[PDB]
Amino acid sequence: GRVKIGHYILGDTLGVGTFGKVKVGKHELTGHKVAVKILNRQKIRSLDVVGKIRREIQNLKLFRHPHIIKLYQVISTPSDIFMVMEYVSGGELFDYICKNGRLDEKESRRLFQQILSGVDYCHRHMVVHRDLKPENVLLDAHMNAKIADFGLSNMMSDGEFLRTSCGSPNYAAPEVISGRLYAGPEVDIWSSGVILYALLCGTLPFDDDHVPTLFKKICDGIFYTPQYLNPSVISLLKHMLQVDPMKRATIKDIREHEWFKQDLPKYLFPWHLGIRSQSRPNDIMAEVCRAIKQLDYEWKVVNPYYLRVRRKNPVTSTFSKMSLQLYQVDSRTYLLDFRSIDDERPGSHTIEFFEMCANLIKILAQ
Amino acid sequence: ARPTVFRWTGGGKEVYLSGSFNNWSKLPLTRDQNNFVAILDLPEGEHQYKFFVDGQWTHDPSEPIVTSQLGTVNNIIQVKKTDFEVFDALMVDSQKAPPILPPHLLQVILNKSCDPALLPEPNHVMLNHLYALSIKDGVMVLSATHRYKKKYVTTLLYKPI
Amino acid sequence: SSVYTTFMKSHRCYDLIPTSSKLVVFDTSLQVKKAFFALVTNGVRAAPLWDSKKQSFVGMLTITDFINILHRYYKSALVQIYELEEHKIETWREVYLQPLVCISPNASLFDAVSSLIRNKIHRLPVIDPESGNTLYILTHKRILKFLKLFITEFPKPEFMSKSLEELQIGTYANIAMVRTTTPVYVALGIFVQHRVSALPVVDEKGRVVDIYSKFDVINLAAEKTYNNLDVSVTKALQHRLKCYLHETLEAIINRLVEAEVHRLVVVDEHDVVKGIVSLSDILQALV
Ligand SMILES: Nc1ncnc2c1ncn2[C@@H]1O[C@H](COP(=O)(O)O)[C@@H](O)[C@H]1O
Ligand SMILES: [Cl-]
Ligand SMILES: [Cl-]
Ligand SMILES: [Cl-]
Repeated sequence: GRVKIGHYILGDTLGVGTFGKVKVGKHELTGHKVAVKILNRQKIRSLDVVGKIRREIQNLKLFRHPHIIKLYQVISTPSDIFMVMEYVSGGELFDYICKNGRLDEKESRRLFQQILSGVDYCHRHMVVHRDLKPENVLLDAHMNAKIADFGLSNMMSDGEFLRTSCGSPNYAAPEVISGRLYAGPEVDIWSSGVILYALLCGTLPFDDDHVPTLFKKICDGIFYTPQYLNPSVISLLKHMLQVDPMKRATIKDIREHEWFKQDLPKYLFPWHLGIRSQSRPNDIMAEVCRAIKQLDYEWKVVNPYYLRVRRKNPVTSTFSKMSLQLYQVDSRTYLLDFRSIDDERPGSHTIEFFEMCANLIKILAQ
Repeated sequence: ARPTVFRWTGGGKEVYLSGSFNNWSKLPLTRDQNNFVAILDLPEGEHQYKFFVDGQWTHDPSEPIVTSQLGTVNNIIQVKKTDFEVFDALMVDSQKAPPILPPHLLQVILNKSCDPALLPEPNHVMLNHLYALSIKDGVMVLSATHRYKKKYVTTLLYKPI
Repeated sequence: SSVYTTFMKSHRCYDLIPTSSKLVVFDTSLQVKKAFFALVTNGVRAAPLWDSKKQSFVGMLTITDFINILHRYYKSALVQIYELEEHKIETWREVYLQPLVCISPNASLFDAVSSLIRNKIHRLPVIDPESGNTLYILTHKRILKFLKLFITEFPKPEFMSKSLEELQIGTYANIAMVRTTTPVYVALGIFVQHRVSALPVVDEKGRVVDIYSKFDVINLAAEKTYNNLDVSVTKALQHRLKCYLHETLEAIINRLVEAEVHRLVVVDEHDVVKGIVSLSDILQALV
């Protein structure tokens, strides 16, 4: 009376995962092995991580890339939620680097092209696997890289940033460790940047046993480059490991890079914002809400610096919405940004937004 | 196949599971690492069970009980239809200073000799955002890039104020 | 029902919408001089109008509007055109023509060409029925540029081989032409009363030296030189093609698209021309 989910006899626990226990499943009849994430409904009920697990399920569902661990099925029982996935014999790329040495230039690149390939597919689907590390990059029998924990992944939205500063300290981007909000893919490039370092060197580019000093190292963007390293790869790392996101390499910038280009298999790839006010951030919110009330617009308060304002069209009798988020530019200045909230016909949505916005600017400060 | 995992987060050398679903017969729980486990496919409905933990019968006090008219205390499980749809099962489980301006909202596609009515593919992150020109001869110029399907359109409103 | 008719009937307007474009909208309340300046400073031959009070796009502002204002209200080179300098768009639209023609992105290119000829227009706003907003402005040039892609790869029918003369495409009767000495004011006049887009400029000798067009007129706005229209058409063109009757429709189409021009002067044996063929006529003859 051995534990099994259908014809898959469950075996050894290969890991604990971001969410649930990952066990092996060798098929009773065919001997086919699968990896099974067991999300215990007794533990998932507990938090509001219920969303963070519906996010992993939903994202991963439609994917099918050669270097992303495949989701075969997701089966729900009263007890738990099982996620049947493709199983690989090689385990952690991390343990491979530990056990074997640093990877040779040829091998380092081979594996890097694969990890970047998967990472590209992800972004191309507006999915961003925050928490990219060799611990989450698995190897198969002929050691092809396979991306694996989409628990800390997230769906990129049109006109929206993301805060959740997640992932292992070493592999976490300066803006992540800093807590500042990012677009998404910059972050995965900075992680893929350290992965390449670990590949060619066998060590980490930013490391310290004291966490805050490590955080400073990461933000200083300064790391060692051994003599054995090729200057061309050094230049690529210099670009991926840029502290400023606006100066940091893009997947395109990497595809364009000569080091990355060498022996690449073809199967892998195919005016100013808002109004700025120098007033007190609380006083700005105060100034805005008495101006919103003036325009008779309805609204709801999310964050103290975030408002969702609605407006009944006096002519077409239809509703128009916008997101008002206060930011901070200088050490002395503050900026108010107007984003459109696309509803779901008699008069244009786009122009109705401009009108709603202009009506406010007509009275507000600088 | 949708089997229900029974767990025994207790101690013990030998643990068994007796249920209505197996006609009150001692089914052995396999010691995982932490708990003693068994996985059985149980149909939609009410099911009572108990545990034989080291020659002593008990319910899991953690799990719901049911006391009979006869004095027997058994555990109980309601296997609902909701317990099978992955997203339906997800819903049933539910029950200081302003941020620093991200650098991506400073890059304007209107700012940066082909078509004058032709612009580059904008970064998704600035779609729906309001960028306005300084108020001139009593005229305020407003712009926003929006996407319709695989196409992007930067609309410019020339509005007197 | 030619192959092109069935080709245009198959393709959505959306297909012609570029990957990332600019769209300039004017509120009807905006000053009319500002409106024209904006067309120039943004680099766009036209812009849709928005009535904020009516909460709908009530029309379009083109160079044709400038040509009609600039002519109706030009008192002299000594007195500034008051009306233009102090009119709103809504006040001028009240003067002229005392409704907005558009198309859905999910509508055929056939319905788009049909609309252009049927409504006797050059600009066609593509407006989304779902959102209610204008996405792109469909021009004859864009439509023919794309149709060209089809006929270069697809085998040419018998009528494409035939001559412009024997096919009878384009206006050849009562062709409005200007002279070298003709002033800009007279030129605008002809544009207004003859409803034409361009006027060929003949020499004192009689050979066509140049060509004045609705587009040339915007340089008056651009170079802020509009206040004197007494200047000869040649003096105006100081800021800065042909075809024969006997030529094939194919050869003619290739020239119109390559040159990226809106018409071709149709010459006889000599410098002096027998008529004019336009993109409108080419597109009407393929739909
Ligand atoms: N100079 C001209 N004289 C007479 N008809 C013209 C002239 N230029 C264009 N047309 C005609 O005007 C119609 C519409 O063309 P267009 O206004 O040029 O887009 C066509 O039938 C043209 O042949
Ligand atoms: Cl682990
Ligand atoms: Cl085995
Ligand atoms: Cl394998």
